[PDB]
Amino acid sequence: GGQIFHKAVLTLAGYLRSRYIEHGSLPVTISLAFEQNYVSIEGDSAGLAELVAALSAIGNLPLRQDLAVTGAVDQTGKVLAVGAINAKVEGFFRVCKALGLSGTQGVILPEANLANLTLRAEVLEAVRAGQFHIYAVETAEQALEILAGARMEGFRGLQEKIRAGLEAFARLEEGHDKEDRE
Amino acid sequence: VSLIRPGAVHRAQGGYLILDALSLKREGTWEAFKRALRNGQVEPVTEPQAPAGLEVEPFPIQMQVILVGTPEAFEGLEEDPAFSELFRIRAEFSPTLPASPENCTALGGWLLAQGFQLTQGGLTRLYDEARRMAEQRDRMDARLVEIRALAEEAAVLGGGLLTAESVEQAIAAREHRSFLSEEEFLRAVQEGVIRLRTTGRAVGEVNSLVVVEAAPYWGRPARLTARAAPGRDHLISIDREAGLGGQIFHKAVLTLAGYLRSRYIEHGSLPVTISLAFEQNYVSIEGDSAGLAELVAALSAIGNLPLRQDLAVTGAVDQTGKVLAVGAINAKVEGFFRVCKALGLSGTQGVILPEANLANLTLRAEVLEAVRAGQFHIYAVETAEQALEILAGARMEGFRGLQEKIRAGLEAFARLEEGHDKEDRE
Amino acid sequence: APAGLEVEPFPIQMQVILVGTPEAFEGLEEDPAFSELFRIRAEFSPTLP
Amino acid sequence: MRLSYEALEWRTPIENSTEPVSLPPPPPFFGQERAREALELAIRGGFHAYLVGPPSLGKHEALLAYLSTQSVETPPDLLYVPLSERKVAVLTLPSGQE
Amino acid sequence: MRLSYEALEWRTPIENSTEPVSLPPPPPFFGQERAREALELAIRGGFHA
Repeated sequence: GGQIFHKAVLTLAGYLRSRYIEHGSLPVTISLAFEQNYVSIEGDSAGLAELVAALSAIGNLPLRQDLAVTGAVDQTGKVLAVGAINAKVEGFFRVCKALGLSGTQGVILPEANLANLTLRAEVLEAVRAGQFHIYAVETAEQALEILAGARMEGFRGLQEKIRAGLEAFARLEEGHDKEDRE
Repeated sequence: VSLIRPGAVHRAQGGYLILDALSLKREGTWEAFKRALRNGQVEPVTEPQAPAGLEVEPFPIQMQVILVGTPEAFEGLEEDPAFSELFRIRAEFSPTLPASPENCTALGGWLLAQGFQLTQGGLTRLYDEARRMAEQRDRMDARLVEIRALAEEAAVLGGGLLTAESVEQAIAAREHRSFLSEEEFLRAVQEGVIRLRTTGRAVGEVNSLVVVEAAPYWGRPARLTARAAPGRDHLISIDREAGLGGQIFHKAVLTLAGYLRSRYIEHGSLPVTISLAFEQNYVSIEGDSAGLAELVAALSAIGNLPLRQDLAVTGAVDQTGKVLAVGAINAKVEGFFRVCKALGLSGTQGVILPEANLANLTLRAEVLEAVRAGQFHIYAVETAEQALEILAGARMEGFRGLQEKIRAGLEAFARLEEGHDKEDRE
Repeated sequence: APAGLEVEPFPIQMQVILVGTPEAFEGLEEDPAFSELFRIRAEFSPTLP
Repeated sequence: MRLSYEALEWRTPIENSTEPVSLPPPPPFFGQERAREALELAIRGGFHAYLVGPPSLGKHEALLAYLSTQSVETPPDLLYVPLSERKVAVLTLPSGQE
Repeated sequence: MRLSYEALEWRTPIENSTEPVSLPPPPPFFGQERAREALELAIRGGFHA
């Protein structure tokens, strides 16, 4: 874990603690893991990815695996710029092309990195052909909406599902306490 | 006999020998010189490959050694008691002189003796820049060679004459030649890479002012976000817990935690967890200048108070709740002014700084002109409550006050925690 | 060498222009005599518009 | 409180920036009475002193300028005289006799 | 938002890739006016840059 990478995790913890307050301390323990990594993570670029993964785990939201997610995020919940955006976008494009492009794969990246998107010729051709998409977001809510494919606002929304999952976990904890007492 | 080449102790016999203690310590000659002074005698050094040399009588030492050097070279040299035994008189140079018309005249005479062509305006500008370097309104920097270097640069740009315009040009060129980092930072801010808001209001966000330690003269804002959540009394410094925290900076966070714990007592431990983050910083924070900014951000997060993003906030604060002085205040104020000007001055941007730094506010010409025109404001505060009042634009006292809103937010968070406990039990 | 020549020191009538990456200079400017001698800093922007 | 421009105007005003100045040279260690007094004490007592201070204060040059104005008694002429082809000793003579 | 190809097309368009160019040499320190001005000041003043 990078020295900066520690800050990203704490920032996500703060955002989740302050954003979802219908109980006391957040009633959920989220374990975040880069599977099969076996090497240090240094940047905070994982902040958006970790945030959307944690939100999906809380709300049982099936995120699209078509889309890669990059971008730092502050505890306000707003996606911040990251470095080496071209490298990450083109690496995910390489992986998608190796496994076969399905016309829906893409990358979710901050709007602050629009000026830093100087993509290769092949990635641009794929985007023009519609075989690859680039999504620019400014808040983590937009990224979660794009991934889970639903709006947070309104009934059956992503925010309502997250609140319901939080209520379920809080009920599990308070029930543990309740039979513990009696 | 004619092959004895005289040295410093021979040429300085009966007079004074001025030596550099950094040079004495660097070349290992210190111990030999110390023995020579104590003996009172020394022989010229002979190459050890000579067969026998001459039976030369040691030369008497009838001089007065005056070692000159920075204090570091001397506390790195006076640990040996033989030093304080031999060099007992300490002639210490004050880094600053009292800024007075007599000292301005003395500086003018010194520069004239150095060979410069001074005008009254040019000398006045050089004296003002000396006070600038001293970072105090009533003290001028005693580093005369730095002033001489600036005078040389002004002479080159002024055609040999030190007019006020030439000195101003020299200072501007000095700033511009080391402005690349600030230019890149401003370009990033304008591009949106480093998200900074200098307009509107935000809850729990404040424009703290930091100093780039890579070159400890460029200040730049770094927006600070505080998020309040019910539960543990912990005041989490996201910056410090993730490294990126000065040894002094940890004191500021603990001091804020103590002030918040002791100030708001209507429940037990403070029912809120505040997470403070210098976001998009990615570098160590060393000073406690963030104390006022962190405190006002935390108070706004607790009370849901939308702070003005127009105003940057700098200043340390003790757990009594009083704003203390900070260093490099000019750098921070001018850096925030630079950022505001890059994004376009709106006539309401400004900086909140301690009253204790009034004597340290030697602002640039452009910042002063903006302040006079009303396009930039400087707010001097002595308590964190004053800073919060200025930011949130409301008074602590009275109904619908800032303090009442903070108390209501604390009640709400405590109610959330106790309801969690209540549904935990039943 | 036994004694060499009693050579007069050669005057320095030049302008030294030290060129290097910033790391080599913050690793070199910590000595105050450097900033006393080399006072003009010609810094190269890593990118052009 | 909102600081006015007058409360922030720190620069000493200029009125004639085109008038050349003619000022007498200041005494050595001007504004540095502590160091000057310490050096005076070291000179009277023949002690070994040491000058300390932040770098670039001009300590080395002001020291030389101050010492040049001083006047010590005529130092005796010290010279090396060979007592033999192998032994050379130090000889002290009145000034101007060597 | 889904970025279109136009919003991502950063490359400056080519229209005649077979036409040789004939351009005058640029001034030294082109795009580096800071370094050039610093060197000019050092040259006028005889400073060590």
